[PDB]
Amino acid sequence: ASIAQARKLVEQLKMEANIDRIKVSKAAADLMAYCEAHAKEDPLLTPVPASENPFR
Amino acid sequence: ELDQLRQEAEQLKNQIRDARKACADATLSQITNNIDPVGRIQMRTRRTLRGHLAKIYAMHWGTDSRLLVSASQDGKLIIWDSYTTNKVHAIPLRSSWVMTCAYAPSGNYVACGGLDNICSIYNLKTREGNVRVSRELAGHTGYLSCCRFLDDNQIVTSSGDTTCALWDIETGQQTTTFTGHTGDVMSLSLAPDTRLFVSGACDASAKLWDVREGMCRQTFTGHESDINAICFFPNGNAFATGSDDATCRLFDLRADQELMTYSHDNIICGITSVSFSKSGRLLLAGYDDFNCNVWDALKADRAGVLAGHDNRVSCLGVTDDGMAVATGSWDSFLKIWN
Amino acid sequence: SAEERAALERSKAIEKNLKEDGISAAKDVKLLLLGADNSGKSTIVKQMTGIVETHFTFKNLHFRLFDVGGQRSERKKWIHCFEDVTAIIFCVDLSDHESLMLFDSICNNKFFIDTSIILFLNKKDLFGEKIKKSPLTICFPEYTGPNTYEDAAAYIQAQFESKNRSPNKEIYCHMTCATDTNNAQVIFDAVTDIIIANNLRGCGLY
Amino acid sequence: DHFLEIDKKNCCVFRDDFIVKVLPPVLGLEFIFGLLGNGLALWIFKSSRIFLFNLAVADFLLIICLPFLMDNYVRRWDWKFGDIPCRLMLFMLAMNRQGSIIFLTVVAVDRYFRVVHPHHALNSNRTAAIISCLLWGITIGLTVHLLKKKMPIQNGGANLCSSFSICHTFQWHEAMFLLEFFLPLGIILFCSARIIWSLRQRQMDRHAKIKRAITFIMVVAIVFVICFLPSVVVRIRIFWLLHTSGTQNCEVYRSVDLAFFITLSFTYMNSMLDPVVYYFSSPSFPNFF
Amino acid sequence: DVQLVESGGGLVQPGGSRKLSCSASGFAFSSFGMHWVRQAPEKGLEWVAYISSGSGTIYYADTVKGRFTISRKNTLFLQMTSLRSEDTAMYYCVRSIYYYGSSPFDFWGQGTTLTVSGSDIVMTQATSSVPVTPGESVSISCRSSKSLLHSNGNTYLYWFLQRPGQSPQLLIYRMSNLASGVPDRFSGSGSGTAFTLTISRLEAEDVGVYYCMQHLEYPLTFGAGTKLELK
Ligand SMILES: COC(=O)/C=C/C(=O)O
Repeated sequence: ASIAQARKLVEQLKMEANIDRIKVSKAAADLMAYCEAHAKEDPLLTPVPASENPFR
Repeated sequence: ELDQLRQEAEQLKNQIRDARKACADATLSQITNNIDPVGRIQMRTRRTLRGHLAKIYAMHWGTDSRLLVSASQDGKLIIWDSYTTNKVHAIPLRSSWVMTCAYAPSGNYVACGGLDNICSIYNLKTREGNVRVSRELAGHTGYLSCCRFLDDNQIVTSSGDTTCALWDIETGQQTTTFTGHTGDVMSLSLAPDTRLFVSGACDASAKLWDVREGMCRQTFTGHESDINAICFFPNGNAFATGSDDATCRLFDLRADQELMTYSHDNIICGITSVSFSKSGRLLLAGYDDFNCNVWDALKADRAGVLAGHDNRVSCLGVTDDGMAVATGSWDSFLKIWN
Repeated sequence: SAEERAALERSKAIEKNLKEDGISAAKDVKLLLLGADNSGKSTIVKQMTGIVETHFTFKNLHFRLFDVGGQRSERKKWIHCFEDVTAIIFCVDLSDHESLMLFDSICNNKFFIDTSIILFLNKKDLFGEKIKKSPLTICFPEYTGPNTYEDAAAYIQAQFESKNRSPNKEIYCHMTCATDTNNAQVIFDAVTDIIIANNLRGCGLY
Repeated sequence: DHFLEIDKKNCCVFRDDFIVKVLPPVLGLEFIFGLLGNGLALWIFKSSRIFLFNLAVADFLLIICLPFLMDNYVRRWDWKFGDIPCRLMLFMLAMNRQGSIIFLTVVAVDRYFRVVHPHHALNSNRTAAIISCLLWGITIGLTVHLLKKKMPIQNGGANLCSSFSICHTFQWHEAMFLLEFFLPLGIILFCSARIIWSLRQRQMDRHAKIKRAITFIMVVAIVFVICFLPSVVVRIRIFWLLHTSGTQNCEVYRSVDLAFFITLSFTYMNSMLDPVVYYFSSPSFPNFF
Repeated sequence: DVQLVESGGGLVQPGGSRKLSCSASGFAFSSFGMHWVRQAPEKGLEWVAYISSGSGTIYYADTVKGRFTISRKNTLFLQMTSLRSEDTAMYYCVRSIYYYGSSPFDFWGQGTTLTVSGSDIVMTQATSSVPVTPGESVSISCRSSKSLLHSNGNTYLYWFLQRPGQSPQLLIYRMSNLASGVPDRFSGSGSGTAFTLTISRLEAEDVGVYYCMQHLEYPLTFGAGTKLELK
């Protein structure tokens, strides 16, 4: 009965193996651009002024 | 016949390894080395939501970044008002064992569950003025570990029977079930797209599912021990998984391997909760070492220590607007930090 | 403060309700129950698909008893929920080494290093009947002694004691015949002993 | 030696030479040991825990007041600080002893409740804090009468800054000093006996750590008794002698006054011997050290 | 489901005393603060008193203090002493829960008629009757003497509607939100002092009189009552 789950596992592996992959450097650059593009909208890395901070 | 199938599986795994290695031209560290480090980041205990009388296990921020719901072993799920520390509701749990919490995007429903094998959906805007159970979802043979709402109608729950399922609160039946995991599925995080999610199991692997098709689209490996937390990057193309080996990695969906590893020699306790910031530059990860570290997500170095709890932190939550972060420790004290 | 006064009043009311609930529930004593399958947990539950909670009251103490043996998953990932338990009740079936391994695993866990484990031996009469025909070396090959109840039971006691390593915990072994009603009194006395030991610990004197 | 009048009462007091040759060495030793103990205790620092903290605070205040006593002793009975300093010094000492003794007996009562009657309701932090505040207030209220007294007074080549004078009138202080041993001794003995009986009758006496706990809970009462009995029995001797023979003669009283002061030093050294209750009692504090 | 019934009216001679009982059924009345609102036979609504959950606080109107008493088994009571000539009115029992995001004054009682034989905040309604036809758009505006924009930013302006022969029901609370059970046609606006409830695609069942409330501080004051008649 092991053949059933063996076939399931191997078909899952072969289905996953066909997923297209892009270059790692390009993905890292895109993530860097996204992180840099929202640096001014993050009130954690830049200390929010007490005028706009609701947790006074 | 089984030997041939095992050999084919081994060949497929070797092909996966070769494909993953072939795409790794460089590393994230030597690309981010050109960026100015954030430097020291200091934040103070703005609020302290006193009132709990037991260990706090979860805290999910509402979609309006004001309502926070927390459950404890006392059997109560109090929905706080973070701005003025007011307590709005006190949900009476049927059983004191609770291990998860959730908040509806519209704020109507609050989900809870635990060792009782049952995920309960509460209603906050009932006409009678009191909170009533809308549906007691059952069908899991193991403890529910983390539950999240895709919307007001459907919930996805990660249980302890190596199976994650997509429920239907309207009918109370498993619309779609995701299977394939080996160990306990102790974490879950729906993507901002909400068409896909991940579930970091106890087998030191996080699998990326698809909500609609219900198939394991991609898989990840590399961790040494159990995975206790997971959360997507705000861009939706990456996620960070916190293992129990005192290290948390940042996987990439497109790359299909870990990009940067977050380890340091003075850390020995395993992660308990890991969540990004709004812009994704920081990685506020809770620890079992009495502390709560925040790391630079790019330079992979510490930027500050949020040591303010007298016990291990069991949850971490960042508001949707990024204005505050909440850590719920086992000292019955929930604190809001900015 | 236009209508936030009413919100503060509601917050105060529910805070008082939570305080009253906590005070009421603080008088109960929780005892986690473990053991093998069909190891005598059910008979002692009767004497007094998820987690099963049993509560019985004796001498003005609300004893809460949890049989978590129905959790068909990894014990490591949820054992931290019962970290604040007063005592751990262990049940061993003498009618048949799995229980020994389970006791060894549960005794040295990081979350149970300071909680004393009460060990209850069930089916004493059945074991005494079986030992009259089958030597104790069948179950435990390392045994070497007379084939009688008195020394075989002591040997089992000694081997169960030998599995502990922490010197800050004690094992209150008692033997039950699966039909006596004195188990509740034994449990109450053991709980009182553990409670006063913890109280002496809190004063920095024990 | 001589005689003096005060408080409308033939009131007799001496100044001998052994005092300066006996008291200050043991005084300095007790002071240094007690400061070295209580400074670390306070730095490293529940109902029992807060009671022990309050006892440590009272000990620290007493040992801060003590070097003023050393200065008084070395000057051959000459207080030059003035009226207020002498009044506040007497007030503070008396308050510190009273607080130390009363918090010791409160700690013993807490142990008695936490050993023989574990399920009693008394077994919050706010209630303990308000109880400690009420005890401090009642101590201040009972010791306030010393502040109204006038001191120093000048006879001969000295000023006197004394409250423990061999003096005919029956001051309320004397009754307070008698009571602070009469009642706490009974409470301590009753609590200790009940704790020992309960722990022995529960069969739990086979543990070695239980035996160590028994030895410590006994030695605390032993040190209390051995450090407080001689002072009160000398008080009884003074009362009987003033009684069996009035104050007609003070010639014989010099030796008993010297004994009075050298045994009043036992209270200061009992204060200095606090670390037995704290450190050796539980292994946690050696681990912290 | 929820239903509020009250009784205890009738003809009363002057100088007498009566008891009005508000019976609540179908909801957790223990955690709600029941108000009390009267209506003159030919004028607008007026306030009486308010009792919170657990009777923590109780307030009365200017000409009601001392004469009346409000107390609350799921039953609310109002004690009456020395009824004046103008005390005759129709009395409404109003339920309201107060928390962040709640909907105060959401439901109103049936109402019982009764017959007999300067520093507070005041709000005025510029118009009283405005003819309107179905399918058009109608705008009703009321002004306040004191700005209602509180510190937290929430403006406490409520809009009430009663159809002829019916008890009033909540339409818009806090001048921006919409009460449950109210169609999307109604919409509020305004800020600070000026307010306006805009109605788009008017229906034939929306005719009646509109009353605007403030909740900045007791006593609560009502508008003069803008009546939107057909044609
Ligand atoms: C000379 O010594 C004193 O008078 C002090 C007495 C005391 O308060 O203990």
